This record gives sequence, C-alpha cells and structure tokens, in this order.
Amino acid sequence: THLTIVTEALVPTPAFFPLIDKLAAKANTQLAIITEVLAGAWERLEQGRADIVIAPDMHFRSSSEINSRKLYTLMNVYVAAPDHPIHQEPEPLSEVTRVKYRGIAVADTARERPVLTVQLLDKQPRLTVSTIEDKRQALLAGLGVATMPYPMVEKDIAEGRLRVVSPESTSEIDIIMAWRRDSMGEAKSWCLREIPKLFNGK
Amino acid sequence: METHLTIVTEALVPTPAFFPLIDKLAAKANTQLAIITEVLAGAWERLEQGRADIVIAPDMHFRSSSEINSRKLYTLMNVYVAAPDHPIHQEPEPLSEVTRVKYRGIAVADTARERPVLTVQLLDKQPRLTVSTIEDKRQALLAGLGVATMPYPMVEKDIAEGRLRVVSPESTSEIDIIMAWRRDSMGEAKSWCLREIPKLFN
Ligand SMILES: Cc1cc(O)ccc1O
Ligand SMILES: Cc1cc(O)ccc1O
Ligand SMILES: Cc1cc(O)ccc1O
Ligand SMILES: Cc1cc(O)ccc1O
Ligand SMILES: Cc1cc(O)ccc1O
Ligand SMILES: Cc1cc(O)ccc1O
Ligand code: NA
Ligand code: NA
Repeated sequence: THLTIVTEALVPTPAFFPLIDKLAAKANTQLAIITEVLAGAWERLEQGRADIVIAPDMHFRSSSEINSRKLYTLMNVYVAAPDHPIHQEPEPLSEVTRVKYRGIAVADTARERPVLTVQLLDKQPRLTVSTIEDKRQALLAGLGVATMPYPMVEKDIAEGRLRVVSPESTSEIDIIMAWRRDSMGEAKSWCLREIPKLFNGK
Repeated sequence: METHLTIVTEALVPTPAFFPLIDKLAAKANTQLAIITEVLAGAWERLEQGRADIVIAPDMHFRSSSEINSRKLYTLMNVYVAAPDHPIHQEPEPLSEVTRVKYRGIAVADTARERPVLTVQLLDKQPRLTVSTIEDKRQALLAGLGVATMPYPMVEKDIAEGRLRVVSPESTSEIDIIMAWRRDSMGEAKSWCLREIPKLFN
C-alpha cells in the first residue's frame, strides 16, 4: 500500500514526479518521496524504513543482500556571491585564507557512514542548515562559501547571482540507486526498472 | 575560543529571515550559529530533548511547560491551494470530507522521533504524496499533483501570476508563530538572540 523512496538532498525530488500517476494506476500504492542528508539516507535503508535510496556513493550502509546501480554523474562546484571577498583573493584555497571566511554545511544523521563535504576545515566560522534551500539562500545572501550541485545553481551563475570560486576544486559524484534484495514487491520492482529511465543521458 | 547556538525554524518558518543575525553574532562573540529545520512535532521534540537552544514554530496547542517560555512573533496565513486547472476548483463543496477523499493530499513528513501529528487531517483511504521539505510540497502543488495548505508568503507570487489558486477562502486559517526556549540554561549568545529575534518581526 505504501512505498517510500529516499532522495538525498543533492538529488532533485521533482525528478521522480512522472512516476506518481503511473504508480497509482500500477498499484494502490501511496508514495512517499522523502529527503535525507548524507548518512541519513543509508540509515533509513538499514532500518528498513525506505524501499529505495537515491543518494551519492557514501562508503557504508553495508547490510544483508543490498543491490545498487549507477544513475548519473553530478558536478559539485564551490560557489559564493559575486561580491564575496574570496573572489578578490589571490590564493582562495590556501589554508590561511579559507579560515577567514565562513563555511556553510548541511546537517545529517550521527555519521555511521564516513563522509564529509570536504569543504570546511576546523577553527573556521560555520553556518549549519538542514535543507539545500536554506544553504542556497545563505550563499545568495553572501553569508559564506560552500559546495553546490551545479544544476541547481547553473541559472544563478548565468545571471551573476553566484560565482564559482575556483574550478579546480570542482568534483564529480556518482548518484546511485540502492535497495535490499530480501523483499522485492510489485511496486518496488516496478520503480527499480523505471527510475533509471528518468536519467537516460544524465 | 568559539561558541555554538542552535536555532530550530519549523518548516513553515523561512530560515533566511534569521540571516541578519549571522554577521552581528560573529562580531558580538565567536558564536557559530546553526539554523536547523524541523517539521511540526519534530521542532518541539528538539526543545524537550535539550538539543535546541531556541525554537521558532507554530503554536502546537500543547501543555505549555513551565520549563518552556514562549513569546509571539507574528501571525502566518495558511491557504488551501491547488494548480489553476485542478478539478477541485470546479467542485461545489471542496472542503466536504466526501469530496476531499477523491483528490490527492500533499503532506510533509513530521520529523518527530516520538510520533507524528494529524495536522493534514490524515483523511483515510485518500491518495497522498509525502515529502520531507516544503519546497518539494510547493513543486508538487505547482505540477498539479494534489491539494494542500501552504503558508501564504511562500506562494504569494504564485497566486498573483496564477500558478496556484486558492480553492476556498473559508479554509484559510491563521497561525501564531512563536519563539520558545528553556529556562535551565542561559548565556551571552543565547540571551542576545532572545532579544534580537523579535526585532526581526516587529
Ligand atoms: C534543482 C535541483 C537540481 C539538482 O541537480 C539537485 C537539487 C535541486 O534542487
Ligand atoms: C524541478 C526540477 C529541477 C530539475 O533540475 C530537474 C527536474 C525537475 O523536476
Ligand atoms: C558533498 C555534498 C553533499 C550534500 O548533501 C550537498 C552538496 C554537496 O556538495
Ligand atoms: C520562504 C518562506 C517563507 C515563509 O513564510 C515560510 C517558509 C518559507 O520557506
Ligand atoms: C527572504 C524572505 C522571504 C520571505 O517570504 C519573508 C521574509 C524574508 O526575509
Ligand atoms: C498545514 C501544515 C502546517 C505545518 O506546520 C506543516 C505542514 C503543513 O502541511
Ligand atoms: Na528534494
Ligand atoms: Na528551513
């Protein structure tokens, strides 16, 4: 009756919207598309509270009978407001410089899945937010410097609301679909074959 | 030496409204601010469990503990909305329980570790989409996927330019957004915020 899909914060939830009407005709399933951050997504899969997870490769979640499949590559870019002082700096990535300016991070579950944004060191000003929306607005308001998935800020860079601080730092991340094998129902199986079709060419 | 204050802004409350604090707080003390989003009961659970210094959330009509002091910030207007071409608009009595079951609700998952709430009426045998963030709920509504309440400020532009349409004014409700905190703990940064945040919504 109920399927839960977990789309990690980096993954746009509305990309999964086409499924909804199809899923309602396919089964009497009430859908939940739930957002989690980093380790939270895999914690949900371990605790049997999430049927399918769409999340970056994050080192753990290792359980009994867990399968995966790669969907697409996502580009993360270090960004900041155009008139943020970091842009006038000669060596923005120098440890001496980075500590001066405030990092922006998104909260997650109590680890269990060893990864960091690798965007902020210690003894350095930090703002923590729960959602990518808060993070984008904080960046737009010139309140700090942080990574962002390129698609969500492509328009912002185009119209000069944000500016990439240094392209060398930009990194690529695999977005993967994972699930557990021990239970494999009609709706869950159907989605497992349908979700990759959403990102053919991504 | 630095200092860490954690503020919870419930989903209905715009996190960027609290941005003015950040630069002031950094010059006032070495205080690192953390502005976390929770949903419904989740915000209050955080205050009870001593994991949140200040809570900005709707009045949840729960026995106001002595240990929680609260102060009203502003009134928020919630509007029952749907896409302009959603069938609900042609319906004579949209709010009738018989009618509401026909159409799909859109709900935001209560972040409570203890129990969720019946906020969305939890109409049984009724199609539902559940999402974690108010943005995803907005997009679901924009895509004409169902019917749900929304805080007017977030959708004001959408109603103006006819991307969303108020289904029935009778359903419109006003909610008090309140600031709550605990008496057992006080310090420089906490006290400073408690006096500064109300000025943001004078
Ligand atoms: C728009 C958007 C794009 C994306 O690639 C990830 C998250 C988002 O919210
Ligand atoms: C809203 C949305 C943003 C996006 O980048 C891809 C698909 C979407 O539905
Ligand atoms: C690494 C990373 C994680 C995340 O949750 C959002 C953006 C990011 O760049
Ligand atoms: C922008 C915004 C305004 C608001 O009044 C509530 C939530 C929001 O995300
Ligand atoms: C940015 C912002 C949006 C809003 O809807 C209300 C207050 C605000 O400061
Ligand atoms: C109506 C409503 C109120 C709320 O506080 C959170 C989500 C909601 O859908
Ligand atoms: Na999302
Ligand atoms: Na928020």
